[PDB]
Amino acid sequence: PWIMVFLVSMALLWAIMTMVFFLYQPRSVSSAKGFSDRTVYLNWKW
Amino acid sequence: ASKRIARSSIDWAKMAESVPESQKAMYNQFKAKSDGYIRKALSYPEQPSPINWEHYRKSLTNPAMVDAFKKQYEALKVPYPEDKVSSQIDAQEAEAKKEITKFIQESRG
Repeated sequence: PWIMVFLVSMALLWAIMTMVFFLYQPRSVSSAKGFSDRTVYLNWKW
Repeated sequence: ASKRIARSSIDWAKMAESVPESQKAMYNQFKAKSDGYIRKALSYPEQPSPINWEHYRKSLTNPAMVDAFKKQYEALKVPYPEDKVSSQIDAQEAEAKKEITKFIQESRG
């Protein structure tokens, strides 16, 4: 039964591949440093 | 004749704290530009130099010309000239107030 063994192995390979795809660590490294560079200042009527 | 003698000067300290320094470096030009007109305001105070007319009356043989000069000097007393672009400053003042209100509500948001 090579066909059934091949299908299980390929289905396993797909299932391992999907598990690897979500295996990660999300990070939030976007602080408010750019907000400190948006100092809106009024033009003075010289 | 009135309004602004050399004693008048606005609070430069609060104004200097308000401006973002080199971002509004024209204020550094504006203060020195206004300071230069203070140098002109340093000279020529309100009253001129007094002149002892009696010394020239006695020294001159005929003091009738000195009396005529003194009478014409007292008659010719010209007052201050007219303000020119005060309305333009007033118009920009109203425009500044609108920009003040617009910037205030946006900053509040």
